[PDB]
Amino acid sequence: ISSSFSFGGFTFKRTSGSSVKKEEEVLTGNLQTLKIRVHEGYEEFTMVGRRATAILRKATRRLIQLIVSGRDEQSIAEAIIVAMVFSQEDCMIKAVRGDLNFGSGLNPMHQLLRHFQKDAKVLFQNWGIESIDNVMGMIGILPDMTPSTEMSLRGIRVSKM
Ligand SMILES: CN1CN([C@@H]2O[C@H](COP(=O)(O)OP(=O)(O)OP(=O)(O)O)[C@@H](O)[C@H]2O)c2nc(N)[nH]c(=O)c21
Repeated sequence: ISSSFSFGGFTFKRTSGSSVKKEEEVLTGNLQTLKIRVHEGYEEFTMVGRRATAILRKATRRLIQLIVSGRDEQSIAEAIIVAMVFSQEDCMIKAVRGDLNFGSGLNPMHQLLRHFQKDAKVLFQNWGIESIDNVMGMIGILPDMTPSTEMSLRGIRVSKM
């Protein structure tokens, strides 16, 4: 199991928890079957990139929290997309529209990744929103990337730092 690695342009370091991997079949929003290696366990990570940084808390196919800071709207969105994919949420697999086609060297995680970096509107619209507590140093972010002190994309918060 890996504890430091790169994915989606970010450097990940596990800061607590553990996991195991299990091959599973999942069904996209277009009813295409993918085989992915699902991580089971609660883990926390730092994600660091050129234009954004985050703390990610995740469990088995579940994003628990993402606290993200970044240079601008597009950079923050890029980090959110990678976190959503990395979480392996079925919500995210079901947000695929059309087929995921072959590319040499691209495993299904990177197929998903490629798909949503092209256009994340369906992912953002179908992920879920939640009411948020007013917690110091954080704010919500809505599907359309606007700030909110009242609501947010589920599990997602934006920090200054
Ligand atoms: C969802 N992931 C993915 N991941 C690790 O992220 C790494 C990068 O994912 P990737 O590029 O799909 O993997 P790669 O090295 O190409 O192969 P593979 O995904 O099959 O391991 C892999 O080592 C993978 O096991 C994880 N590592 C931990 N600890 N916890 C996790 O939840 C996850």
